[PDB]
Amino acid sequence: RGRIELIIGPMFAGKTTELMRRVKREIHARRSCFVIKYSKDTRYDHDQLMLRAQAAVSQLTEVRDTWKRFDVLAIDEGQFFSDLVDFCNTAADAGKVVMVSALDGDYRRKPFGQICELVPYCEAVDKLTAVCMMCHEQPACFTRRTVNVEQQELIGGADMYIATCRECYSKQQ
Amino acid sequence: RGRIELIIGPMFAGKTTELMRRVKREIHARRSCFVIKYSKDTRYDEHNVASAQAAVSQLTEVRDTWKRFDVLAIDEGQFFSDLVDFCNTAADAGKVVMVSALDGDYRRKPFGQICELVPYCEAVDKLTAVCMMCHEQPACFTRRTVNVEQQELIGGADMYIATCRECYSK
Amino acid sequence: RGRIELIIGPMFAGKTTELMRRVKREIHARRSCFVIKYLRAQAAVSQLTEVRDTWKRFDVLAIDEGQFFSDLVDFCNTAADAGKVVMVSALDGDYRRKPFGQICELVPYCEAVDKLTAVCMMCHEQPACFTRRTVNVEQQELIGGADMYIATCRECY
Amino acid sequence: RGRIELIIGPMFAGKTTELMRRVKREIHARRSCFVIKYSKDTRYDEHNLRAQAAVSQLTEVRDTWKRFDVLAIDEGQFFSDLVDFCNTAADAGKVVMVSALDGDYRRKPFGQICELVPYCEAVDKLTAVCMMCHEQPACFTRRTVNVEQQELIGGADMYIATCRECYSK
Ligand SMILES: Cc1cn([C@H]2C[C@H](O)[C@@H](COP(=O)(O)OP(=O)(O)OP(=O)(O)O)O2)c(=O)[nH]c1=O
Ligand SMILES: Cc1cn([C@H]2C[C@H](O)[C@@H](COP(=O)(O)OP(=O)(O)OP(=O)(O)O)O2)c(=O)[nH]c1=O
Ligand SMILES: Cc1cn([C@H]2C[C@H](O)[C@@H](COP(=O)(O)OP(=O)(O)OP(=O)(O)O)O2)c(=O)[nH]c1=O
Ligand SMILES: [Mg+2]
Ligand SMILES: [Mg+2]
Ligand SMILES: [Zn+2]
Ligand SMILES: [Zn+2]
Ligand SMILES: [Zn+2]
Ligand SMILES: [Zn+2]
Repeated sequence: RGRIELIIGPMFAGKTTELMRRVKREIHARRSCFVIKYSKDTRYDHDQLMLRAQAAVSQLTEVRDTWKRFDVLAIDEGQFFSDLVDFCNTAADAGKVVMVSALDGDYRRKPFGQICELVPYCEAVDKLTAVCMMCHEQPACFTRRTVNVEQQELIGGADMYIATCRECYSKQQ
Repeated sequence: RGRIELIIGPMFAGKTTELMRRVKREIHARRSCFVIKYSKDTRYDEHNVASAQAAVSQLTEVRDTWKRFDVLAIDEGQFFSDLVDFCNTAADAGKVVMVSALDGDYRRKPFGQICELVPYCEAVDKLTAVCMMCHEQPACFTRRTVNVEQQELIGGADMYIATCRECYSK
Repeated sequence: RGRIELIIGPMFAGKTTELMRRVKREIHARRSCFVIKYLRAQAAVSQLTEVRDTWKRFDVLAIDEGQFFSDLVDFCNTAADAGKVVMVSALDGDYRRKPFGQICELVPYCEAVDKLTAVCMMCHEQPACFTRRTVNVEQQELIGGADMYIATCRECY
Repeated sequence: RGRIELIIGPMFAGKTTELMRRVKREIHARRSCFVIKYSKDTRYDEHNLRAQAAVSQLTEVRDTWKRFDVLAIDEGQFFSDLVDFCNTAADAGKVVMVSALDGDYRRKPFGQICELVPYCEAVDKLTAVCMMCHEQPACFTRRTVNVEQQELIGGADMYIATCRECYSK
């Protein structure tokens, strides 16, 4: 039946990649998927003859009942949706395969959005690791911010963030 | 090479088992381990070879003992209010910290500081039990069979059951 | 819902431990298990034919040290096809890294394969995926433990 | 820090996808990768450090791999010199990663893959979804055309991923 799967880890780990792997897997079995991304203007990646949908939204309420038609819900950048838990649950309880790719922690390692709160509801949690972009010789589980902004929500990539190991995360300069 | 590893899931999944598997693994490599378990009890530092097991209510009660050890294994981590800071301070010192815990309580709310610890972990494995209601599906939640509201209620099979999703609401 | 699950890795990785974890898991759900070594039953046997039809009564078959059983594949398959949860803990490779028994040959039939890692008992600071033999015996089958084998990483091997 | 990592499972499981996820990981850390694919009727190379070859036997890469941090070999099952090659490289300190079918359409060991397992520091088996019953994971590959040959290159028009029950139906 229905469930919630969570894909977490730092930036540069391939979480989104893994989310889509699972999506393509379901499509080959002719199961209908609805991919939900967050309103964050940044370049992405049609190739099947199945039922496949793709929304970009600020709050999951904005999808209304659209999801009911679908077998599989894939939510990327889940950390930015404030109604994540209730939404995934309501859907999973309806018998939907809900999959969520997210940062578990922000640049200061504080719980990012409702992600840590979602964990108790998940039938599976996979944490991916990046490679450390400072020492290049250890896996990376944290994300360090290279610009001087305090705000938690700051959309961006390699020019503003680096994936790091433990030692490296505290290295000052 | 220091780090935090987290082992979670519902009751009856073998988390503690897995914690100890990893402990024995380290011992075979002559690496020293300090196993920290939870309620109202002892300390030991014998079998102290050149060639430990504590039970406590708060991790402060271990003082600096851990500094001598290669590997820290903390079972039932959910009950320790100073978990995050403790595992971090240790991991940063270069210690292999491993934690077995319930990620969620009987109402599926975050249990203790476990969910808060996740961002600090280099690894997170969630184990699954078998559903003890329908016996034909894996189990990821813990249901409470007695009528107590309190979150902290220590106990086993007579007070809790591991369940799948459908069963959890039945 | 029948299947084969394989638990492999070198010595000192806790394979047997992991096999039993899964067993206890099933018992708590009141599912009947039959543990085969080389509600709960436990046999010790040289060839799996020696169990006859006993397994038919059971929900879950756990086979430890599977590498030593020459009839492993056909047995696990026949059972899994009957709807049994068959679980196998084994060394995938011997001390010279050659395929041990019918284990590598079983992989294509498995719904799951987990390889566990030990800690390297030479350098103490890297995971271990191979088993080195410390005594000078050539024979592949040599039963024993820490006095005759060590788990190692690549460099150390 | 050298090693061999194996990614196996049936068709339609995303093995190749997973191989490339790991590759992009390494690249972000400015680590040089050399992706080696299979091809029978044609051989090919391209460099500028990320490289991509297509070849019939891994000997055809000569010493090119020595310059690289990370070797990714897709469809490893078709290379008869796989074990010795991955080992030689891993022993040199290379991160060797291999995506492959562990078994063929009749579930017999495909190429040298099962023989490579004892040499691997990691083995992940991916699962597809069953394309017959659509409601169970899939760990085997069934062939839908009538060819006996083991080597038959192709996709969804010639193969389906299945669960256990379905594989015999
Ligand atoms: C589910 C739950 C457990 N508890 C208590 C009761 C148990 O003694 C303890 C859970 O510890 P566990 O170690 O999870 O118990 P277990 O042996 O069943 O699990 P495993 O085999 O995986 O180790 O916490 C609560 O206080 N509140 C709760 O909601
Ligand atoms: C390495 C090796 C072992 N053996 C035998 C000796 C052992 O008794 C047996 C391996 O048993 P294991 O149970 O693998 O050894 P272990 O108990 O140390 O590891 P774990 O707890 O992780 O299961 O196989 C061989 O015959 N040839 C070999 O090359
Ligand atoms: C099953 C099977 C495949 N093949 C060939 C056909 C395919 O081209 C190739 C399978 O490799 P894959 O890369 O595994 O096919 P895929 O891309 O569908 O799967 P994934 O997404 O997991 O990478 O091997 C055979 O020659 N014989 C066989 O029995
Ligand atoms: Mg326990
Ligand atoms: Mg492919
Ligand atoms: Zn680093
Ligand atoms: Zn159930
Ligand atoms: Zn070593
Ligand atoms: Zn099927």
